Amino acid sequence: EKLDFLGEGQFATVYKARDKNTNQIVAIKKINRTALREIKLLQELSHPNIIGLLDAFGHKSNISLVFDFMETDLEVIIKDNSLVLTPSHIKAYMLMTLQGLEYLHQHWILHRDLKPNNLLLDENGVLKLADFGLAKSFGSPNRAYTHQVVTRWYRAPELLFGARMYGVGVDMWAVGCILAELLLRVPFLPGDSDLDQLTRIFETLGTPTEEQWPDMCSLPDYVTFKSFPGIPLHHIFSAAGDDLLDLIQGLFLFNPCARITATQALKMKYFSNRPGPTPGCQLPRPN
Ligand SMILES: Nc1ncnc2c1ncn2[C@@H]1O[C@H](COP(=O)(O)OP(=O)(O)OP(=O)(O)O)[C@@H](O)[C@H]1O
Repeated sequence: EKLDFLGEGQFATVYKARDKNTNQIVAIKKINRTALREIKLLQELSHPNIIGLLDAFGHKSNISLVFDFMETDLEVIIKDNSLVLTPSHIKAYMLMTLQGLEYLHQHWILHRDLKPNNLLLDENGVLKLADFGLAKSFGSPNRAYTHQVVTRWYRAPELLFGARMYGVGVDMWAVGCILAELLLRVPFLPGDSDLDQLTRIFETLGTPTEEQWPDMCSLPDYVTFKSFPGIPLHHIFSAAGDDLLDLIQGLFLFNPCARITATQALKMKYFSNRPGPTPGCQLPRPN
């Protein structure tokens, strides 16, 4: 049962609803084997910080995916919302994202499409991860009708240099970008193009030596960069403490293996150190 239009999305119209009898309030997403597999998986998954797929239904010409409804996403919190202000809140979000991600990884799944608007928050400030992209998005491809800027601003360098093999590091990089967005309140690396995006990565983070990233060059789309010295994280992130700086550190290591994993991240001082995560209805909502 329809109840409201919520927004257009890269690859879906999204509609608030109390689903046929289903009294839970719900968001339906409107748009071939692999896609069916992805649907039944996200479905089979079960984790406090992973979005709930509740049904899919549809006859070839349309698919509709049913997720429990979320107040907002982490973008609207970052975004313009100067009402909202984030300290040590930031710890909570990361705590969740990583746990959410740790689970995903443990379950041999890369969320391949993290960005602030796929880290959703429910009424009670539980952060859940959005559908791992393809689970709609590119899975079943016909694009919506939408405006709104598009966002490759979280691609790891390995994907921008067109690695046709990737892993956890892909997600961990995006998390790094999110953690940045949070602290910076602007997009950390807002590139116009993959190439521009690689520029902003390198002039911010430094150009990686072969010592830092090995195998960096034989990357399919690799093309040579001025050798930028990069800005010391503490100069990018004044707000940041050393413990957090150390997590930003690991998430942005260039070499996808050196790059921190969601578990390893989680075990870092940041998440045990003293300004603990804000309990999360203490976690601020936008209007
Ligand atoms: N589970 C949900 N609960 C509440 N609102 C949602 C939910 N999922 C999507 N939305 C809303 O849908 C709109 C666009 O979201 P969506 O996640 O579909 O964008 P996208 O990830 O770019 O595109 P898509 O997921 O369709 O490829 C936003 O207004 C957002 O508030």
